[PDB]
Amino acid sequence: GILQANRVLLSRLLPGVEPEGLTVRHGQFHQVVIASDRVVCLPRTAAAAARLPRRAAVMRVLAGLDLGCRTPRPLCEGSAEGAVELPFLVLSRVPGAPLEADALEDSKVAEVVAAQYVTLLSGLASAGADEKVRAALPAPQGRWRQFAADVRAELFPLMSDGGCRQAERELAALDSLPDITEAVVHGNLGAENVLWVRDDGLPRLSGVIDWDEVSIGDPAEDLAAIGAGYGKDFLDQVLTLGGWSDRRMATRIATIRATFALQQALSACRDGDEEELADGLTGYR
Amino acid sequence: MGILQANRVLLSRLLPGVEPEGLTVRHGQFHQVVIASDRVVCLPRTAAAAARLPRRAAVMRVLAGLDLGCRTPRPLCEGSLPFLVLSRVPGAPLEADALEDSKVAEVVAAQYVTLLSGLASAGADEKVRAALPAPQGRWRQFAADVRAELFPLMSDGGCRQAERELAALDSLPDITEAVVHGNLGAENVLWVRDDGLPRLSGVIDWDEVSIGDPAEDLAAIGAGYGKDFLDQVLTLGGWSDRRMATRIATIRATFALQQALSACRDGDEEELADGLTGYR
Amino acid sequence: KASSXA
Repeated sequence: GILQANRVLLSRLLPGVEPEGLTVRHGQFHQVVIASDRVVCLPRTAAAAARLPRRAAVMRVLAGLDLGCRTPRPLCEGSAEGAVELPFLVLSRVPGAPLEADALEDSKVAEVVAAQYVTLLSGLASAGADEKVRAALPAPQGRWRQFAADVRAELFPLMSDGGCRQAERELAALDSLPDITEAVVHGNLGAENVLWVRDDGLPRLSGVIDWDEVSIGDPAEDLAAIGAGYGKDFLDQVLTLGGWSDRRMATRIATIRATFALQQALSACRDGDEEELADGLTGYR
Repeated sequence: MGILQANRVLLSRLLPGVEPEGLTVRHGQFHQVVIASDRVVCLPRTAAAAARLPRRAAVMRVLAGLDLGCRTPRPLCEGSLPFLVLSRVPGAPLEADALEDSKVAEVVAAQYVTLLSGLASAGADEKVRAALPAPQGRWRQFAADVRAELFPLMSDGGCRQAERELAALDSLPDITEAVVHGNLGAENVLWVRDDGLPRLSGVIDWDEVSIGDPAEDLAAIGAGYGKDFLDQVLTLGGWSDRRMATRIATIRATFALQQALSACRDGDEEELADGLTGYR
Repeated sequence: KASSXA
């Protein structure tokens, strides 16, 4: 389908590579073709193509942050950021695999994994206090209010009445969330986007992928993702180690965490991933 | 003791659960480098190299934010004995043999051009110029060091030839246009293979990096892969003017002496002998 | 700082 439609371009970008041997991650704006060492963003529309120059800049900025790990490095030339649009963007592929939750049942592993999360999130937080970083990244205002609107508009039609009532209580608290624009926020920091090397010892953070939703925002959004994936005990260890276990932060996390499945559903809805939509909508229909 | 056992406290902290005796140590000039699966730990030998290591970390950060079309070793962790942890670039060198396939040569030449272009563009950036070394009269410094340290090891005819090569160096304009790797041989350029044609993975060993003349990197490429391939790179990149050719040839002709000079200082008699071939 | 001939 995608691989087929883009065979010619892909044979230029990946010479001698069989396009059937590649994988695809669906995005809102780009289809992402996954090769062994790199990744190719293909714009779904003219609008999407117009976004790739800025995406190139964003990924360059991320590549320069002190996160204690790798990020997808843009493999275009710097002048690509000056273009009106690009027909593709190639990024380096971060090595490693997600950490399955049950690994954290060993407490020494949990300590070491928590600490590397903290290094990452601390790097993201300090970068969000950097004026040049803040100038390079999107920082929408009233995103929570608008997110609730987007859920009601786009997901409620796919939900049962029970599901809509469950969602409403979850969306309810969002309007009273302080609107925080203080950290670089990944915006989708589920386990599948955090990659580890665990060959030669305890899990070591290789890097982080899928920065499509990155912004200047509330660090509670990334902490919520961790909480949704790994639960309260592990989250609390990250908060303790990072110095973020205060009542205000914990409250925001709880509020955002209650919406995280809906965030995944909204994204899956927009990027046409039916399986991730099904999962996201679990217990809402 | 052994370097792995000796540095075990740090290694257990940086590489939790990793058996130290299963690691490798590359014995660098300034740094002892411990090699793990996805990263390395740079340890200074001298108090000199220990002092410089903070600035090295800054330099590597800057390199990690450039658009070169490939990976570089990214700083993951620094601190204190100082240490610097760098990401390990995947891939292996390309043996010259592979360039006998003309379609391989085309693709490899193209990726070198991207890299060199990226380095060139980066030299214009004042941010980069701030963080990176940009010494003046590096070549007249070199020449004085050759005369002082190497000329006594040379025959009369040797000294005459070297003096000719060192003369040419004064003809060179002290250009500081580009980021220059400074040691861009085959071993420092890593590739992804056995997945269609070779793709440039990244570049390593940035210890000699500076703002300077790109002819130095082009000379290095030609030394590793020969005249035909360099010509291919020069044509694709639009660098095939006489002016560039002269600088490349002038720089290239110093490579044996450079090897002799550094092999002289660090008491490596095999490298010194090889370097002084034809000069004695 | 060409090493071993580069």
